[PDB]
Amino acid sequence: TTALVCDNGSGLVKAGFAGDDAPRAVFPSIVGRPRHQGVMVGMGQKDSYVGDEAQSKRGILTLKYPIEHGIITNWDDMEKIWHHTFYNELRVAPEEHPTLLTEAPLNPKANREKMTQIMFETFNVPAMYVAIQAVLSLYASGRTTGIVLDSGDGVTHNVPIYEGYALPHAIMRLDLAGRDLTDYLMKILTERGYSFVTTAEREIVRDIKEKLCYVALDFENEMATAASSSSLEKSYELPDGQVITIGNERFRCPETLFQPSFIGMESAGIHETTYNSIMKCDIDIRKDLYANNVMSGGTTMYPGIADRMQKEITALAPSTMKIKIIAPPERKYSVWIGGSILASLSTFQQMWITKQEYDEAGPSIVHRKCF
Amino acid sequence: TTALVCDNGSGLVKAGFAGDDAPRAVFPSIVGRPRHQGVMVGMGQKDSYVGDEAQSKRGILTLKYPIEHGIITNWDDMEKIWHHTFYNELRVAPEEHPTLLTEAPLNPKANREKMTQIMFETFNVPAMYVAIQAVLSLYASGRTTGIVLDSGDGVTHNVPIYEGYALPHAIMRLDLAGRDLTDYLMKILTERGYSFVTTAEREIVRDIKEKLCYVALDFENEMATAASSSSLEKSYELPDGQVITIGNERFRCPETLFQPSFIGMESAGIHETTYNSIMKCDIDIRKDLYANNVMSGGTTMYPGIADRMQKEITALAPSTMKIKIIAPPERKYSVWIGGSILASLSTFQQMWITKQEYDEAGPSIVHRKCF
Amino acid sequence: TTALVCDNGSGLVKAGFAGDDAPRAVFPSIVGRPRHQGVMVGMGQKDSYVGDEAQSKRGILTLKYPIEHGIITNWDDMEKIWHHTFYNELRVAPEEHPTLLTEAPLNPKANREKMTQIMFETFNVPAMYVAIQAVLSLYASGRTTGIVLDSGDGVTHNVPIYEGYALPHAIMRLDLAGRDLTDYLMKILTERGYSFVTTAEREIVRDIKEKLCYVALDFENEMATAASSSSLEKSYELPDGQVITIGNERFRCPETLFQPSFIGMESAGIHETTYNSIMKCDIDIRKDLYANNVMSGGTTMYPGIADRMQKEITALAPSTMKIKIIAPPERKYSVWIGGSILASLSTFQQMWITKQEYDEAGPSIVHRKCF
Amino acid sequence: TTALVCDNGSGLVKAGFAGDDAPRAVFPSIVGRPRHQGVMVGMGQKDSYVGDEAQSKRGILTLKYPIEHGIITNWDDMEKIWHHTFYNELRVAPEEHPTLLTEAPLNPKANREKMTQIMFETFNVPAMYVAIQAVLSLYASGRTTGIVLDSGDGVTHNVPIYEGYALPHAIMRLDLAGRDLTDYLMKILTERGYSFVTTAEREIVRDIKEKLCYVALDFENEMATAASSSSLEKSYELPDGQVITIGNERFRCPETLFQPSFIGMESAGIHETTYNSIMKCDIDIRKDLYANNVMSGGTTMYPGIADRMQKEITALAPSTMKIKIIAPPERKYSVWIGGSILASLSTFQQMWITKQEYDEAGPSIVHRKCF
Amino acid sequence: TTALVCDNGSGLVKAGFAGDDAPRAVFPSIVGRPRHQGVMVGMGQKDSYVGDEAQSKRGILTLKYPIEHGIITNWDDMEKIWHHTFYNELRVAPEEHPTLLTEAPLNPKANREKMTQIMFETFNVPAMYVAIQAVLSLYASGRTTGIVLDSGDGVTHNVPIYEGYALPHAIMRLDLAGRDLTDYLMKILTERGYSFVTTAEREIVRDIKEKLCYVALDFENEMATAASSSSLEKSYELPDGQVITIGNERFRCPETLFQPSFIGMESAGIHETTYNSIMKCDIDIRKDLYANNVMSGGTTMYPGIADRMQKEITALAPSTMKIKIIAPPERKYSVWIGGSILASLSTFQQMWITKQEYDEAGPSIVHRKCF
Amino acid sequence: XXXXXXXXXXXXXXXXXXXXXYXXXXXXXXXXXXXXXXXXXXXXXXXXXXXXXXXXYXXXXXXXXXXXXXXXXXXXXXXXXXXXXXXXXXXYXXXXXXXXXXXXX
Amino acid sequence: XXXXXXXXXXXXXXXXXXXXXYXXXXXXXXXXXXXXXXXXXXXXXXXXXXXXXXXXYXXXXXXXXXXXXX
Ligand SMILES: [Mg+2]
Ligand SMILES: [Mg+2]
Repeated sequence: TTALVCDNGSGLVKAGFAGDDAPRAVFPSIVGRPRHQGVMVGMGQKDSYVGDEAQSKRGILTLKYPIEHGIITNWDDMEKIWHHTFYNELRVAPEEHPTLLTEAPLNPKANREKMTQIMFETFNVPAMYVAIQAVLSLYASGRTTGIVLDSGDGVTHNVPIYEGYALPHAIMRLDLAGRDLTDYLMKILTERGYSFVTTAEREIVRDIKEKLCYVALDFENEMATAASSSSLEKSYELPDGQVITIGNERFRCPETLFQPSFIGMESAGIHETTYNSIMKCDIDIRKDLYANNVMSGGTTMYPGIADRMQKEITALAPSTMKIKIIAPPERKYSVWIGGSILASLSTFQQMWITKQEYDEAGPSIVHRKCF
Repeated sequence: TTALVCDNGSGLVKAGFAGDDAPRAVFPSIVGRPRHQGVMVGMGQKDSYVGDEAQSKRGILTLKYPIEHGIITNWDDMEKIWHHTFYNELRVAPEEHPTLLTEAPLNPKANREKMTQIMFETFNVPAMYVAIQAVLSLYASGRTTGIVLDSGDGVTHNVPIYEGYALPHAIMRLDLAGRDLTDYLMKILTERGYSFVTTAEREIVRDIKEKLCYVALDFENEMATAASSSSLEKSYELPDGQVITIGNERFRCPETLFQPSFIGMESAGIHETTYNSIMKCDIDIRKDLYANNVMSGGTTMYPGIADRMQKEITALAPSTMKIKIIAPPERKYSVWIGGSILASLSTFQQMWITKQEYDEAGPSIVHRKCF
Repeated sequence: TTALVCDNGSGLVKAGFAGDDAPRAVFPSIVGRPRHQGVMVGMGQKDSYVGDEAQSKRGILTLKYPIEHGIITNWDDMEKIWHHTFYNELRVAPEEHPTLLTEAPLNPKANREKMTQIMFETFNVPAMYVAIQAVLSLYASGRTTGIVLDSGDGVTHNVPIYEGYALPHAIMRLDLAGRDLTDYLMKILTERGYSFVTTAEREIVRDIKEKLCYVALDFENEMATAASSSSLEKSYELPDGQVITIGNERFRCPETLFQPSFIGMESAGIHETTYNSIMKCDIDIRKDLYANNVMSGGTTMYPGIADRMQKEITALAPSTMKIKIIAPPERKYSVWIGGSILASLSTFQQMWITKQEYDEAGPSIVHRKCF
Repeated sequence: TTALVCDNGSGLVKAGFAGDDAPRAVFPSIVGRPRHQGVMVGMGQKDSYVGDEAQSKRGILTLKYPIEHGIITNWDDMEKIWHHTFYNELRVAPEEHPTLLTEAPLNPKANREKMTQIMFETFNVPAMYVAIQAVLSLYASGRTTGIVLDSGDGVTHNVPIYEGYALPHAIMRLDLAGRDLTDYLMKILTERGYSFVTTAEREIVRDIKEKLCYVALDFENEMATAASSSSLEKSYELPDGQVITIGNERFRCPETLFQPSFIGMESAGIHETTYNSIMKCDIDIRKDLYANNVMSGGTTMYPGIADRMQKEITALAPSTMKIKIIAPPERKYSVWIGGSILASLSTFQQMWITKQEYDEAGPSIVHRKCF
Repeated sequence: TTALVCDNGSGLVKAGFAGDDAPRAVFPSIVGRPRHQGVMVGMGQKDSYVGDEAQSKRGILTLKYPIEHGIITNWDDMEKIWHHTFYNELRVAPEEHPTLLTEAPLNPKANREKMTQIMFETFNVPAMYVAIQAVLSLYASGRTTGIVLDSGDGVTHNVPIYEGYALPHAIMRLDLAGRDLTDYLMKILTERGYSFVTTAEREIVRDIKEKLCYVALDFENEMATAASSSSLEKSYELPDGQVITIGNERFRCPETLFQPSFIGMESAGIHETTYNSIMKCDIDIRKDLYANNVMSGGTTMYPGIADRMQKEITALAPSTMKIKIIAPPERKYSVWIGGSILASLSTFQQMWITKQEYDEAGPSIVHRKCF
Repeated sequence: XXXXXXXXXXXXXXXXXXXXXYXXXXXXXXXXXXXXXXXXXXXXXXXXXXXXXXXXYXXXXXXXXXXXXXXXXXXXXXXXXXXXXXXXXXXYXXXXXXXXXXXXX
Repeated sequence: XXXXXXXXXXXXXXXXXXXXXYXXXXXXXXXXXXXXXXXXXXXXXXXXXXXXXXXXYXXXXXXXXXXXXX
């Protein structure tokens, strides 16, 4: 047989066999339900919807979003998502393969324990594993040392990994991920005041985050251009309906990552988090990590992040020592890609959990057996 | 057995078994009574008359018109109409079938409650249902999404239906239906001043609305042609008696729908109502409805409506997005046709009210059970 | 028992049982009294004379004519007439039957009230009814719709009757009846100046109206023939004495009906009255009446009326619509014939007045109970 | 110069300068022509007669009545009337003043267009205006809100006017005016059967309508008194000739207004028309109109109307709210009085039509320029 | 001099000098224009109307409502309102005082920029300020901490204010204000189907919202009483015209706030919004806000809100900790009252904008200078 | 020389021949007491009136019955209940998370 | 014997007496060419409509100005 990996890093959900270059297809992990009396009696009423099916149907559906802050909120919804993805896309039966799970690090045990409980009981499945994002990110990016930032839909990460080892004290964990940012977007956008709030309406913003955003190189100077120029301003349609046209309000959004006042918290932001978290970690290693610096997924998609990142580290580092960052093409897939590699090597045959243990000891097994 | 549908959308009244393409026959829902001493003693005096029987006899009869504004005004008259139609046309006995009822939406409960009360008690009839016009209009027109305009004798409608669901907040309801328009016609027509007011005389106008009307493409420009030309002017007989010849007074009538000053109200009219009622409904759906736009019955019969409709929506829409309208051949029957489909499918066996409930709970049953 | 009808439409008086085709015999309703000393002492002096008895005796008798303008002028004379007719012709006793009375419409109440008073008191008679001429005229002519013209000795009528009902506003009533016409004849005839005025002498004219008259097809053209020809001129005897020969003076007489200048009044005449009285009545009915047009009695006897009637209505009608008239053979009897039918049907047993009411309430009864 | 107003509300015709309290003199608008050979050769034959001149001469003259149903029927007759009134009464020359015209509302354009055409061409006259009766009625009665009933010789009106504005949808227009009523009178009166029909004879009735009529307070109860009493009965002379004495036949006449069966039409009558026409008009205004209720001219002259009016509105209104009516002394003049006020104010110098427009554009001018 | 405050929170508009306890007078901010031909020429036509003047005149006027969703829609209308209020009520000249403006928070910049532009240019006025509602609400209510709900005519608010500071991330903003609720009322009310739609007719509903409404304590239980009882049902007049009597339809209306299905949106409603918006705000503060909870203006007027509010928070809070709400007497004035305090203190002399800045820099000044 | 049969017969005749007196005596005298009834012809009038006017015809039914319009535990309100249950975020998510997250082994 | 005054006066009168012909000739003939104008009554319609509808009224300000916000 063969080995299969689900990404449930939140946002669109990624699933594919070991050794394909990229997953077969991808699903938002929206779940949605009817909102209105069903009034074509000719219609079959189906009461739950997921995936691009929902993505089409949205307007009368309303969304629940089944992962808050990387912790999966409500199990039966997950079960819908998970079940659907296997049967409908994959045409795969749960006995058929090991299945591999992708986890926010350093977050509450419950997601581990129930995830395994469900998947061994509800599905009955040869082998289970839970793996921390950064590890996969390294394997795919193929530099045994590094530090990773990958800020998905959900909770946003720094882990230095040195070659072959963890520094779990080192790690920093932040709720700044693109979802919350997007919901901040609206509180900007009503300034121009083309304005809409409902769940589907909030996802409409996601498209604008695709098209119209780019990262501030320097905030003041950009504002000066804002006074000077309209190239900062671009014209964009509703997905259907109007043309909409957006000022600094585009570029201002990502700045939240650098200055998280605008939806306000204090943790002094990505870059200062990074340099903080290094200076936590020990003295000799540091040069390598200064060399090997790696980024992936949801936030990184924005054009320009790497430049201001370099500006920030060159601010905080003693300039004397090398700095660079990696911005691979494939970042949005990266995690699952690394997972594919992780699945491939025979050593996991040594490493998987098997059903037998789940028979002979509880969910407790996981928390010893995996990281 | 078999399943039977009355249309009591006002104007002529439409009744037919499930699965015939078109109802067996049709009756105005005039009711009329004597006006003068009955002076042939040889004559049998019958004191009430309905249907084409009345339609022949009219002159000494005078009319009551038993539905104002889609709400049926006076029950015993209805009972005459209803009784007559079953026994005289249909040769049908009330036990024999379910019977299906066709309702103005969003209008006072009383018509529901008494209608059911009568039909379960006065007739005793296996199954009852009340259904909202637009639903039938979709089924017959066969596009699961849409918006409907159907302006009968009685109150005139917009409902967007999305596929499989209602948007009851969306809905707009107007007293502009062809009856009131026709009575406006006379207040025009006395300008040329061939002039007559009584009930039968008012129905005589209905024929002229059949033959001589057509819709203004553009109002100013038509007036300019009115100054230029007499093709605007056509020559028409009394149903008996004179030749009559009518100017702009023909085309001016329908304009009331677009500009309801001329019998004066404010609701800014059909087209602005439509775009209003969309922009009420939510953002994503809109394109579909812009595509799928459907019309039926009494007003739509006029030649030309669809064109000016397109002109109006192209005015109000951002032109960027598709617009079209449907103008099916069969519109005047459409409702009952859809009802026939509605009757056909076995799911209504799940869905009908049955006598048993009416035994065990009141008229209250309806208002839960149906929309 | 059996049911009996008097016609007292003036002129000769018509009486007969229900169901005979034509009345048993007929009497002028002349009344006459002596004028000269009675000088054969051998003669029995009888002081009052009626009927063909008088019609023989006339010369020394002088006439009173007991009905002016359909209202019966002088009661005791009527009583003579009435009494005589029953006992002498009919051999009938007043208890024996209901008796049916025939009335000018729309004329003063008194004739109703006294007629009934006398006939219940002076005669004592099971049942009484008073009926309007046109109704009978329809029943006999057997078309439930119509308009009637029947111009007797007395006041001359238009009533449209629609099937089963009256239009009493519609009705027109004129003093142009043949009696007054005949008295105009003399004021013509003295032009040729064979000339006589007394009552008996005036009735002598009636015969000439029988034989020598015919209706002008076109008045001018006839005058042109009058200049050309003598076929217009015919030779006729006194009832005894001379040969008399009469020019245009024959045909000119009926023209009075079409042009009532010649004994001068204004009401614009029969034909214009008819079209007037229609256009009074309402719009839809009209075609039927244009189809069904019916005439009877005293004036209609003239050859040719129907043709000029058609000429007149074709003048005034929009030619587009059908016109015809009926000219039945039996017109002079028509009224009583219809009365016979009216008497026949058992429903009058429901309908007659009975003595009991006359006991329990006054003459007032009539005016409610009958039309 | 100075400004002059003709009333051609039909019946007697009213003409007078602005600012006199009441018009100088008044003329029936009879027109009449000879009927008989003119046989005093000493007499000058004048072939047309108008005004009190005719009113004296009547007997051999016969009448045409140049306004049917407020629409002026036959122009050259009007021209006689109009010409006569100016020159003979007014001693006024057409250049000398503006002239002001008084119109039935909502009635065929032709009267406007020809009236102006004649008066600018045949007379050549500085300024023309056509004004709707109710407006004048308010100005004279001086309450800026109201509803008006003024039923002249001609077509009978309801217009609510709110202060400063028209509600043209509101308006009701009826052919029930006193002329037709009077002609109904004869069809009553022949019951007592002192009876006469010709034009002059019909106007003789007008006097009786002056003297002997009064309005039924309650119809049944009055009939009960009719059975009881003769105070209902009064004795009256022919204008010359007989004494005539009239029963319920006096009071029964006005009842036609309340129950227009007796000359039969359906529009449910004055009072029900009024409440109908209000309930047409919109919701908030109503109280004022319930307060301010105003009546004038030909019918209103009858004693007692106001009382039964109050009875009728108190029937139909929810009694809770105030009701009253106005019955000013001067009602028969009212229209022209208001016209005088209308003429007075300098704003009509802004408002009149002038000859210049009639030069530069057609009769079409009117229909824009005036109401 | 002295300092003056306009409230343009929508609905009636509130204006008064600093230090009076309550504003001098108050105006709806209706604007309305003629709808019908002006047909008393005696009337002066004024083409625009505002204020109680309009409130009287309404019936022929039709309304525009110049603030949608707290953003002022159409400037020239505002200018009418604003101009009128100063000159007609206040007898105040624009130079004379600073003027203080009252704003929906977090809503599009344009209202700020144009408001200032107009008031410095069109009026020329010593000092301008724009202040966020909640701040005033606290000052008047005098508890330096709090959370505010004030749902006017326009967009409905939650802001926690901690003593001396804003938590702008915290804030929630909803279009549920009483206007839209009222327009929902009609879509209920036609169930009983005394039914009216036009602008003036919609404001008539406002009165019913004054008199007849009260808040559901528990929805199910109230329905159970609805089955039991008629005390739920009360009898009420039209402002003029009918008595009207209203069932559960009264209390059902406010429930929309708690369940905004009935005009359907999702934001889970006032109470869940409130607890949501707290749990957004940070951890330690919370107890105070649980203690200090403050409400004002348009919706709060309803009897009973505070009770169900307590029920809802006691549902969602851990019951362990104190909860209470404030329901001051003066709520409908509250905003302007607080504004008066805000105006009073000399520190605004430090704080106002002055004309000088508006000279030396643009409208841009505002958005820095004020919140 | 006399007053005679001959003259008396003359008077008799003229009397008989004189139409004006006798007809006037009967007809003109009888014209005045002409009428008393609640005419059935007028019964038609009253009945027609009954049929005539909306204020009787509409109002008799509509004021009477449309007075009392309603009772139900609305099926539309079932929609509201279901929606609010679906969209009581604080209920579902926090109940589920409190239940699970408390257990840490 | 003739064609005369007496008959000729009859014809004259009847002409005068015939209501149908003369009234029909003037009224029915004049009824048909009744109307051509850009009615001022319709000017009211157009103007009111202009005041009537949000798509003109709201959009004229809001589309125009909320374009430039900042
Ligand atoms: Mg008048
Ligand atoms: Mg406020």
